[PDB]
Amino acid sequence: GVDLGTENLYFQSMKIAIMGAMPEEISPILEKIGSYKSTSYAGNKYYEATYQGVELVIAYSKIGKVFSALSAATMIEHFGATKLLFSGVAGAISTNLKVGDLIVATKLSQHDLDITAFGHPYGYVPEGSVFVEADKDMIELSKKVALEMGKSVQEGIIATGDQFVANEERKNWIGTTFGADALEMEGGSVGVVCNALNIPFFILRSISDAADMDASFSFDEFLESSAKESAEFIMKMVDELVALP
Amino acid sequence: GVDLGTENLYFQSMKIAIMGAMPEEISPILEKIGSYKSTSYAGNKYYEATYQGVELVIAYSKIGKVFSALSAATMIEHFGATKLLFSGVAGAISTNLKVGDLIVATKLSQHDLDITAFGHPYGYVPEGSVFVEADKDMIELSKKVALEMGKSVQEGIIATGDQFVANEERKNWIGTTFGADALEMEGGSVGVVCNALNIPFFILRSISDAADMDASFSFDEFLESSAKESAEFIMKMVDELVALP
Ligand SMILES: Nc1ncnc2[nH]cnc12
Ligand SMILES: Nc1ncnc2[nH]cnc12
Repeated sequence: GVDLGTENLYFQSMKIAIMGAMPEEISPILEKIGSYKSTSYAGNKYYEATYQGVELVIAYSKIGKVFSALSAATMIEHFGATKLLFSGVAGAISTNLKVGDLIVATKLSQHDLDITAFGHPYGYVPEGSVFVEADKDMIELSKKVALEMGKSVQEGIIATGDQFVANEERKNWIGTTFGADALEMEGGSVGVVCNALNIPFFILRSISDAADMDASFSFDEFLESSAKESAEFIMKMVDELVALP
Repeated sequence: GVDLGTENLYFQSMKIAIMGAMPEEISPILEKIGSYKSTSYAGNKYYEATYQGVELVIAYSKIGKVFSALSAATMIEHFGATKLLFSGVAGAISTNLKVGDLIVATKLSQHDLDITAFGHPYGYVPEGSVFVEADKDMIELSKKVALEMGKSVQEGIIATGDQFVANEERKNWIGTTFGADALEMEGGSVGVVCNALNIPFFILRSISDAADMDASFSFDEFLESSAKESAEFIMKMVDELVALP
């Protein structure tokens, strides 16, 4: 076998899944890529593109843990993704996050997963883990990108559950129990699936609201702008991942 | 093309996924089949068998909606399942169900899925549905099997969530809100995935407890016996599905 050392500039095996939960979260991705095909599968549409020597598979999952698990599994198992990036919006728990701020997940839990009647901690089931770890290399890359962009990007724990949280008491329980800086409805599900399949993943969220009584209105106001903020950063990540030595 | 009308007795395309959540729920399945191979994939083991002209793929998912979604998707997408049967234990809501009684799902909801801050009903997200319908043909088959066995088998709505419910107030809310006869932690997730992939499915549960303050103890006492009850019925279903004209 002969490899000349430049093959990756022409075509490599890497296939990057880029996912959101809602159409507003991925359309800015599809606008940057511009040209792509689409496949109807698993009740959804999966868009594919040839991008600078790698291939992209892009989709929105629909909301929640089950749909996001299905899309993540589909992108890996059926569309052959080898890395996964998630872009979307989230509710802020930490007071240092405000509308529009980006947060990269260090690790994620499922805040509504509860078999505590058997004395296990919140978020745990046998053979599982309270937290699932996002990929360290991509987190480092995100630091490089943030500086290049001149942007302030926090790193923290994101908690995932199948509820839109619009209630400070719930919000505070989640923050306290898990040390979570932000909450959302897909990240931890996606992480568990990627982890199961040995696929490194990266979860990015732009804050849309503060998970309180005003959460739904803020979410409506800032969905499009926050979604665009996340998506712009994610495309910079893709360009970086294509550039690896 | 020539088909003589008996090919299905020798080898057909049908591949039956048989799934539980826990090892205790599938081991009685693997004992009946006796001989099988195993594949390590998606952080789990998937067992495969050649059974009377069809092939079986069998696995336990681990507990909850994310893991069960991942296993269902894996069985279909990677192992090529074309029908799916789920066997396990559940908590009774209806007072007519007692420990050991079997319940076949007519349809299933996710009782903890909540974006009601946007005025949608409980259990609903856009592009989804409050209930996902189990396969009518298999439900009819289950009636045929129940009579042949001389067994009383109820049909009803099963509600799924990522909580072991050991609390009458929660139990009653779930019963009232969804009209649910029983609750558990995987069925509705599995259904959504099968539905997305156009795979007919069948969910069977044997009651292990009544989802009250005594739920965990009852569950421990009756896990093995209830799991065996479900598994015996499921193998009868398989023999029926192999027998289709
Ligand atoms: N408040 C909230 N709860 C759950 N998911 C969200 N995504 C954005 N805001 C959210
Ligand atoms: N009480 C309960 N809650 C959730 N899942 C169950 N499976 C069996 N019993 C259960």
